[PDB]
Amino acid sequence: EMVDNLRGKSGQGYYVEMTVGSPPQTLNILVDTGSSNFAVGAAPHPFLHRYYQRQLSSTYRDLRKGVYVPYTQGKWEGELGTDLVSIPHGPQVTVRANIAAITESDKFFIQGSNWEGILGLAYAEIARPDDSLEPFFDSLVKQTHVPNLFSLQLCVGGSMIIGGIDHSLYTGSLWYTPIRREWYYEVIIVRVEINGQDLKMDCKEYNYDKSIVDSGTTNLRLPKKVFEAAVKSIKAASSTEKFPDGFWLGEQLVCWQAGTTPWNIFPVISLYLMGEVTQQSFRITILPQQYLRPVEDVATSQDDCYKFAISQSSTGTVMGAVIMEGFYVVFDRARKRIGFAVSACHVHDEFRTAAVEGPFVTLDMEDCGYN
Ligand SMILES: CCNc1cc(C(=O)N[C@@H](Cc2ccccc2)[C@H](O)CN[C@@H](C)C(=O)NC2CCCCC2)cc(N(c2ccccc2)S(C)(=O)=O)c1
Repeated sequence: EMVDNLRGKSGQGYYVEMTVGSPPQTLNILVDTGSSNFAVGAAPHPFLHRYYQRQLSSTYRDLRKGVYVPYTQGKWEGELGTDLVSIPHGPQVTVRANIAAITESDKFFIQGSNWEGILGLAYAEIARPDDSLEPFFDSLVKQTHVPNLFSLQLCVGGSMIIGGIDHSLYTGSLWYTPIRREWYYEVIIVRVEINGQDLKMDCKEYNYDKSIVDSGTTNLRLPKKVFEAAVKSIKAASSTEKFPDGFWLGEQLVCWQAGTTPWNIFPVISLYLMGEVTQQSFRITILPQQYLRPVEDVATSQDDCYKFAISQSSTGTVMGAVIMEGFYVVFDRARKRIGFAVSACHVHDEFRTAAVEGPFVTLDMEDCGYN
């Protein structure tokens, strides 16, 4: 009943059906591990099919406080309150939770995305206005018996499993990396390889100034230095074809005659994550089918066209949806760790498969955390 409860794509977000208020108002809500506010469109907007009508909910309580939330893409402002919330295809519970009723926004809502709100699944430390606004999942755990864990299989569609791990959603072993600090889902990258060749940087550079696991961001985003080095290595591996600079910056598409995308000219990318034991790690391996994001457009449909879904960041590494796709990712809040396994909807062709493998050991005793 919880399997296949997500819909959406990397480019516009994955969303789960929820209800808010009494009687229940159905809304589609984007699942975002990169923020901590639960918010819903609560006034008309050109891109909203529907919105939260507070006047129709007898259980709504106004908190008499405004809130402003800026993301890397988009921003909104609204009014804080609480109300009853359910998840039809999740655990069969009703919880009273904080809700931001979005009354104005800028470049937040996306035309044709099919979602009307956002579920920030990260910790109170990054909630707005401040950490006294209890996030939804904290409320869910406090008010119900639900174990303090959820998992995401992003495949479009996929699954969010609340309170547990569904073995039918992965194969092989789950490998865990520590949550370094409970704010974002902050992790530590210890090594990066492109087609098995080490980028050969001080590992702190990979985590400058943090590294996060963020289902709400489309791309793998990398600190400038790491991004520049990664692109150089990917260009070199793929040098049998030459692409415009705009492609490498994510500003223009690359297109091939339908069915002829040359996957084998593009390298695999391995991100090594800190293990749960000193100087041990494991790797997750990303295929080009993950980091070249298809852009569906009937107009270009004589071809398959893609955007390069690795991009630069000035706020640290963001392991976005294109990285999470094809892995089963367990947000094990109870044990302050994040587990990765190969997903039942993994990417592969006949030559290569995405992987989660270990253990690996390092001689260098440097702490890779930036601080
Ligand atoms: C899914 C829509 N595509 C997209 C979204 C975001 C993004 O900012 N996602 C936020 C949620 C969201 C979802 C849908 C529409 C708009 C926004 C995430 O919460 C961001 N998480 C972190 C990084 C964050 O900013 N947390 C905030 C939370 C509030 C408190 C303060 C911290 C970034 C980029 N990408 C992008 C686009 C433009 C510029 C930079 C990145 S991309 C193209 O690189 O994937 C692309």
